[PDB]
Amino acid sequence: NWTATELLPKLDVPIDLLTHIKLSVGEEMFNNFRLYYGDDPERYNL
Amino acid sequence: METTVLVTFEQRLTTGDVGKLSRLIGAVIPIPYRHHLLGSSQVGLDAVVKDKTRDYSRMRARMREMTLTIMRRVEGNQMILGVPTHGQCYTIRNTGPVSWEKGDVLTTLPPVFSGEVTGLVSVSDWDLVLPWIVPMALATEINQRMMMLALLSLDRSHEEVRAATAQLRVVRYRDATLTLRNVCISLSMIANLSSEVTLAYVRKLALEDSNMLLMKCQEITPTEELNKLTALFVMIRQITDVISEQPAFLVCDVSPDDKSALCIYKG
Amino acid sequence: ETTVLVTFEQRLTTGDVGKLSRLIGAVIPIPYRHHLLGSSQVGLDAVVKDKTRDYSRMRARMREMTLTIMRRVEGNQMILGVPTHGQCYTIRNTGPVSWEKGDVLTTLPPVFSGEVTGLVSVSDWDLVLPWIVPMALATEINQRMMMLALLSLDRSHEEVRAATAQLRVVRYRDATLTLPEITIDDTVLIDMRNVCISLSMIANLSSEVTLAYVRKLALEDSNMLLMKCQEIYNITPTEELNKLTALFVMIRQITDVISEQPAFLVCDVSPDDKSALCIYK
Amino acid sequence: HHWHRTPFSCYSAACAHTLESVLTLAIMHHKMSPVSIAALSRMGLHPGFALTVVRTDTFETDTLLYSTKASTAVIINTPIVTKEDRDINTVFHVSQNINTVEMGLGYGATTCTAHLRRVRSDMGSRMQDLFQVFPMHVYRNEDVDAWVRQATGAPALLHGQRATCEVILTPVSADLEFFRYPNNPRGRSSSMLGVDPYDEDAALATLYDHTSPDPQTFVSTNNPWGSQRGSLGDVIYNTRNREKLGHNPSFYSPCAQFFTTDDIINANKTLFKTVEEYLNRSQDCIHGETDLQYICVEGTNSIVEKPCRFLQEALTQHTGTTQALMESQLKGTSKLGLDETHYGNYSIGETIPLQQSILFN
Amino acid sequence: TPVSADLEFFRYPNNPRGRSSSMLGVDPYDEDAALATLYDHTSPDPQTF
Amino acid sequence: LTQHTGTTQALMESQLKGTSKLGLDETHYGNYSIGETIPLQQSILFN
Amino acid sequence: SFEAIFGTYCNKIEWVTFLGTALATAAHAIMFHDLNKMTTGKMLFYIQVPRVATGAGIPTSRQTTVMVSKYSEKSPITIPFEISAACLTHLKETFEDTLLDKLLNADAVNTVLRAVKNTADAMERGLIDTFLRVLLRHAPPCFVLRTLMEHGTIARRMATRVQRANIAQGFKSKMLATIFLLDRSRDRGQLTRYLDMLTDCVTESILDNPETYTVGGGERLAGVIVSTHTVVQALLNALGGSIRRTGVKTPASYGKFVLSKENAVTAIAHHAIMADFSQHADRIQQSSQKDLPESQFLDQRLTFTETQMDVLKVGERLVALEHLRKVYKNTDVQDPLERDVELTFYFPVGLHVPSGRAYSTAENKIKLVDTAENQLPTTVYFYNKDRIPQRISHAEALKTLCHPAIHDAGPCLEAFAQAGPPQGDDRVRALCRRE
Amino acid sequence: RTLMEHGTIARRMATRVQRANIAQGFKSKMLATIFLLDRSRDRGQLTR
Amino acid sequence: DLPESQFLDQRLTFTETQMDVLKVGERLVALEHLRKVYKNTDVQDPLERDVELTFYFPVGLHVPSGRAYSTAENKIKLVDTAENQLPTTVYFYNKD
Amino acid sequence: TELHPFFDFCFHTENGQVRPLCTPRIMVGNLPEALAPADFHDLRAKQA
Amino acid sequence: SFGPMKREVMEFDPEDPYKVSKMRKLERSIAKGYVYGADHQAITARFFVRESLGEVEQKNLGVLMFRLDTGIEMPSTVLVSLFFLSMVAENVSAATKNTLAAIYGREGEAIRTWLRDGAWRLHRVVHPLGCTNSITPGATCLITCSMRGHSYNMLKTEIYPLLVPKEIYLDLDGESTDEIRFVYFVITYDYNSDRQGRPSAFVVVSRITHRHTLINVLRYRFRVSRFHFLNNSISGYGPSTGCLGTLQRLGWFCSRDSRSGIVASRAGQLSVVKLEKFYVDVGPLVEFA
Repeated sequence: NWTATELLPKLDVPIDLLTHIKLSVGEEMFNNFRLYYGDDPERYNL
Repeated sequence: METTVLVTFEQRLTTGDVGKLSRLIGAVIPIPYRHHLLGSSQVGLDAVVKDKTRDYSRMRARMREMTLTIMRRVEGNQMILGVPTHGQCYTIRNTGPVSWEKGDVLTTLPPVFSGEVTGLVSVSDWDLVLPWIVPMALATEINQRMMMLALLSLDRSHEEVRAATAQLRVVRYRDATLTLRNVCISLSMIANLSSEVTLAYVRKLALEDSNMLLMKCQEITPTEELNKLTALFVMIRQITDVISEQPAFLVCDVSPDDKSALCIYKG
Repeated sequence: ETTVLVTFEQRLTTGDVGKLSRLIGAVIPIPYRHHLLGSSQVGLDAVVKDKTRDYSRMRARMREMTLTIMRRVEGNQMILGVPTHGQCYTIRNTGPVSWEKGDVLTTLPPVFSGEVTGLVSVSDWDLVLPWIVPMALATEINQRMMMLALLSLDRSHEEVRAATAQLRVVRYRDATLTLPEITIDDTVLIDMRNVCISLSMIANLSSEVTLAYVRKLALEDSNMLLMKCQEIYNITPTEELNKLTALFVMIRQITDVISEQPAFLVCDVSPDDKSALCIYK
Repeated sequence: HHWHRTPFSCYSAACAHTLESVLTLAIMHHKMSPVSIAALSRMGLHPGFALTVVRTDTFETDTLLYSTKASTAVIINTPIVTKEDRDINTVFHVSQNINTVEMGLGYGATTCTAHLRRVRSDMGSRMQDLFQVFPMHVYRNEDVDAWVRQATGAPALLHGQRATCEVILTPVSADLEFFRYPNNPRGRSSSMLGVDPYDEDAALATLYDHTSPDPQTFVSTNNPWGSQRGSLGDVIYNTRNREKLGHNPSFYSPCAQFFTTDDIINANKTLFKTVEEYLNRSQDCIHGETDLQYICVEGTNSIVEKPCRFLQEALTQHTGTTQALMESQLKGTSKLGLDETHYGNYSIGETIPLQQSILFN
Repeated sequence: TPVSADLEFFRYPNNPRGRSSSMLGVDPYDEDAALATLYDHTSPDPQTF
Repeated sequence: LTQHTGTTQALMESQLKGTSKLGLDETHYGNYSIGETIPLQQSILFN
Repeated sequence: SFEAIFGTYCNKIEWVTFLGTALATAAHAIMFHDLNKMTTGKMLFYIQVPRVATGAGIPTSRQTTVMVSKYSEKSPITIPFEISAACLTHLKETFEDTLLDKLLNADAVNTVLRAVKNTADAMERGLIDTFLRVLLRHAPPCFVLRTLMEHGTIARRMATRVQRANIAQGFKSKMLATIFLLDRSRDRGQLTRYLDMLTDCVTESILDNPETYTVGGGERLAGVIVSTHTVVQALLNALGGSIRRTGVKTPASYGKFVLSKENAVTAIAHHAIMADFSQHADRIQQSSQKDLPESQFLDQRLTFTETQMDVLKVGERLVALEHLRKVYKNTDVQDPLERDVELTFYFPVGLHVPSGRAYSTAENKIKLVDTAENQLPTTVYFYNKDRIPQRISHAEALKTLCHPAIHDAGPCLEAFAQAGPPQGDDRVRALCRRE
Repeated sequence: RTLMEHGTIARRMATRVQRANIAQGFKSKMLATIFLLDRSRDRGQLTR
Repeated sequence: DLPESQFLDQRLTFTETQMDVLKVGERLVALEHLRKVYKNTDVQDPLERDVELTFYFPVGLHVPSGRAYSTAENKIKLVDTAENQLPTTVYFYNKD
Repeated sequence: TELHPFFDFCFHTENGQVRPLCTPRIMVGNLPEALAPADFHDLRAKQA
Repeated sequence: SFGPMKREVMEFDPEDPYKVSKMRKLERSIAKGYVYGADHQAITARFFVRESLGEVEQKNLGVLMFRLDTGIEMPSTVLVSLFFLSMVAENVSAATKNTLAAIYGREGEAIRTWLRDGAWRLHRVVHPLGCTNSITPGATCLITCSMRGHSYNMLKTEIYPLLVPKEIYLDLDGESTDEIRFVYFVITYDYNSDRQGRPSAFVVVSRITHRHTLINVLRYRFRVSRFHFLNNSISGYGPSTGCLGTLQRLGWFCSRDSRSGIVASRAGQLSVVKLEKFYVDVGPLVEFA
């Protein structure tokens, strides 16, 4: 459930990257991600 | 209370997969070797079911080495197991193809993919393929069908011999029907060599007969003489290793729906 | 009874009890199985000093012994708990075989490569322990007693001794032991008959598919077992079921001739390879 | 079905006469029997092929490992107790269930190969006897079987464990190029970093489509006898084909990490999960307490493997063909780097200067 | 023997027995493995193979 | 320790012609030099 | 005569503690007594991307937004410790006035105590070992990390074939130039350069406490280099002017993960936990997205002590050192940093040089004899682990040649029959009936 | 030096591979460590 | 633990003497002229010690011609004599 | 084609089928000059 | 500190093999009143037995139960007493056979004459299930059958013996001593005409523990069957038979307690052998010939 991330609050932290944030999901620094470009109307559907 | 084996889930067991492990609370578990921590890659029989040239008996020679163990409870990231104390009762789960009945002796066998190919809660090539806790008289029966199919496996070119095999893999027991190499070399070394080497030993022994049985037994290079008898007896040892199925349980009573049965543990 | 307190009854030494203090967990047989026994009965040595003294009579004798496990060796008291069938017990190694975790162990009479002082020949009495071998060395050393008794049937007087010496150095795991200069005895002979009878019936039950299987396989395949064994139809399967099954009655019996009693089944082996958790008397 | 195949005649039609073609046709009439190669190399007569001996070399090595501040949270619990009863020596097993949740976004740690402690391998030139590797395969004739197994392969160690394997290759193959630069001994370089991060048919096009070009040379195949699917390197040194066939799994094989089709198809998962696969399934090590070289049985250390499974290249060491070349390399105190070729000879330079570095240390 | 390889034997230091009989790599206590290293030539040779 | 050795004095002059080093093993056809393990010629020339 | 049993010198065990060791600056140890009840732990992250477009006619992306869940992997431990039943027998039995009651009572007590104390030692060292193995199994090697830093920065999407080809070239070059680093003779300044490269190419994680793991002076650490004996002392002897022994504050206790009254009913209701729930629910009854000030892993009331550590300074980033053989000496288990790394070599033997294009460089050095033994490159020479020349040939290679798996063709028949003719029209013509 | 470098790391009976490496360590360490005063010597090398 | 073991509590009355020291490995190490206690005695200083060493070398060692060669051919140019072509002698310098 | 040195392999369009033939190269010269060149055979003849 | 103080608690639970069984039974006997079936090292099981099978075993208590693999799919598992298959074996006198054929046979059994004598014994239809205690006569007989251990009254009030009938016992009664005495169970066939013979059953007691030394004392007794076993090997070519004898462990008793007795049943009485302190312990099948 990515809505539980993007709708609830979070924790402002310093992050780090090897290469790149959109390459982190295409070269797969992590698997089971979620990528979206237009601001998602799905999180507004509760 | 009893012995304890913890299983560390190297793979992520989803709560729905835990929902299938929390249904198998009674079921047996093939463990490779007794140790308190084991991986999920260790636990189960999938490390035995895996080779391009792996034969039924060779898997059965491996599973005979594997310690039988019983599921106790699945707590999330862990599976708790109990190596069963000999002589105690245990609620094991009938995950074989055969309904059990009150008083029967149960034998562990490797699951056969002949018409009943089955897996489990699998993730990343590890499932928990579970041995057929089968009745003992059918366990010897299944063994004999596998060897006789393999003894007839070379003469596929006759259709009548193929029609002899066509009856042969039909295995039918109470409320259950299922379909089913050096061991057959071991059968043939005993069949041919005992035909030739006994004749110089029956005619010498048949004079003195204490039990009075050598009389109709006749009705039925010394280096190479012993070389036959050495490779006679050692092949008899090789077949008896893969015949005596080492009985595993004794079902006292069966739980209804035939999912479970209280089984006093033997051997 | 299970716990067996043992009288020593001989004049032991400090060097005696120091050895058993490190040997706690060894296998001692007792014949009578009381709570209170003396060391005349406790121990296996008191019958391996017989005058005939062949493997044929020592092996058949000690299957009426009852095995115990050495416990609580301080001073003059020997606690010997009689094991129960199916609990886990650890066993200290008495014979140099590493026991190879996961297999069935048995009881071997005595080393019989000479007469080993099992503890110390105390007052001309040592306490000798059985060998506990992993059933492969047990069956093989019992095989060769009948191999070389079948040999002496059809040999004159020397090709026995030229072929026993071929077969007596049994090179097993960690051990090269010796057949005990095979004496032809009647306990072998009553059972060598039934072996020769069991070889006869397999020839009867070999219904020309079980026969010709290697001799059809050599035409098609080239295997190591198939080539070493070169030197060494019917639509009735239901009858072949019963003939193979009756053949399986014989080979589960003719193995049982030369096999021994299944005994301590290995739970775990220490990396020291000396103390071995074992179940199943 | 003819005994005389086409290159006999298509050699004779352009042969050079007068005492050399007359005899070299009869030398082209040398048999290709296994016993013919046996007696042939036994008398030192070079048979009609050239083989490439491959070899691993185990280096016990200090590996330094940075790890960032408060990288991964080792969540733990109370170490609980259980009691197994072994009837005179009871054992309390005690356990601590721990998970490790991941570090941050990036990798918060790094391993660095720093200091060679030992070389467990001897860098020996032993041979991997396939009579012992495949113990089942013998010849159909008893007499030929006994002649071969007495011809070869019918307690002692001084430099650590002996290491070897084998590939057969055509005697044309460029020592002038291909062996100078570090490669795949399959002949065709099959590196998964070159191919797309998931495309299995493209990866099979890298390995076995020889009408597809080779990476990193574009000479599409160096050994056709050992690069193709079902080539001689493939039917023997792939473990998939070697396991179709009957072998002993105990022996280590430095060829397997090249010739295994499926184990290098499985190294085609998403460039970072590629290196996470390199860290996870690095449990194919060599057992410590063995004389020869048998694989590890139950792991206990995720060792850093070689660039194979990752870069799919094997190194080359210094390889002088004749001792003329070798003694001109090591005349005095000199390097093992000179590439020098005498007319029929070659010196293949070492890539990592181990003969310099281990001498230095 | 005059054919003996200075390449394979003489430029590096070695046992002048010809067969390397160093007792530091062998099964130490094993006198049978020790004699297998020294005088058994069907056994392989240490340090040169 | 296989010492410094020349089969021929040609090789021996090739080794120690002047202040040169020793271990050059440098085979001729039937002639061969043997390099010393320890540079004892250098260490006794020195100290 | 006499024997002189002198003083039995019972060498007392050297104690360890996980938080006292230097690996705990990379660890973050949290007690959670229902870890035996979790599935996993799967921290989700919301990353607003660094957003830019520009230009006229440049293809402008729309506003990318990333959410990313990281999982937890277990590695739980069990040691045994054995007590003899004969040892327990006198603690059960407890004789009246008898050497046994006087000494072996307390000695069976002390045998138990020694078992528990070596048990706590092994629990701490197993925690050391498992945290080190999780670091190693989740630490890619340095040349890999260097190449991913270097040639992977600009590549936005899934990486292109050409790009990842240069990535392969980068791994190759960095591995060849950058293997056996301390074994290779390098300058003090150049080793400082490479440690700058390590600590820069690594990525400093999410959790960062200003209170703990700071040097006296408010100067916070950035992780630890852990190593073995020779490499630690060589680093010390190289960089001893920069390595200053200092007591560093460390947590003397574990963090805690708590299940709320709410949160237990949550885990019952739908089998999950959201951490920091009431700190979400106050935001619910407030305006929603006001980010939480103290996370469940960041609000830690950790007690603290100090331990003397060898810190250093690379990349202007303070890094501790660790000589973990202090906890691995006399232990059964080898160091996971002492790591065997095998490498595969290849070479050709018997490989006929193409004589038409042939030549001889170094014929000034080489004077070979005009014999076909020299003209065919049949044998090949080499050095072992030491400099022992070692000859290889087909004669020694007979053990792999004469085997019948060479001169079998069954699998080769099968592969050639399966993989049929490729669709080359020369082949399609050459399809013929002659044999 | 060979023993400090390899030997007490293991505690069991010395491995067929390991004691062979011990013999090689004796060879290398002896041939590099015989006659230190007579061989070339830095003050730093002597203190090391 | 016995706080007074009998070897451990060997109380020794103390004096001083001027000795050499070295700071090596942060472990202070003294020196000793042992010559000055073996001066003019029959027993030599055992630290002075003969160290025997075995040296082998071949002579008359034939090389197979088909793989034979000659490097250092710029250094050597023999007489074409089979006395040169077989090894018969072997030359080596002495101590000096 | 060249899967194996010692064995030759090609398809043969029989009566409705391209059956493979695994026909053994019996002599060493049955390899092409592309794999066993003319100078290689001459040089091997000198070795004999 | 923390770790070792917790491990003292898991250490110092001495003097018992676990003190997990004994203590936690008491905390449920304080909870629920004094609980029966808890002070019981022996092992039992409750079985649904019909009224037509309910006899004997009901009245006189402590006796074997046997499962059937009857070749009919619907009643495929019929309970058989050791008294019951005396109407199958050749050993049993025809009066003794028809004594108990008239006890069981009252209009709910005699199928089981016709589907044990007719549907022959392959010595795999019978399974040694165990011995009884505490029959429950009601709408359905509900037999608590012991598996491993002794048969006894609840409250540990009386050891229930093993009721071996006389005809099946004395033809393989062992030797006379005063030791422990293992009860084995032996089925021997006399392969004469009718494809199995008249499958003869035996309750054999012996001091002998070991396997092949025990079948050797059967190789004394069964030559009459063994010479007939060799006969059908040549009397029928193609058809074969199976096993000659079939040995399995059944339990043991204290061997000074071996004394004769009688049951007092319908259709007359029946002379039995009463083996008092009978530890039930089922063993595996030993097929031999």
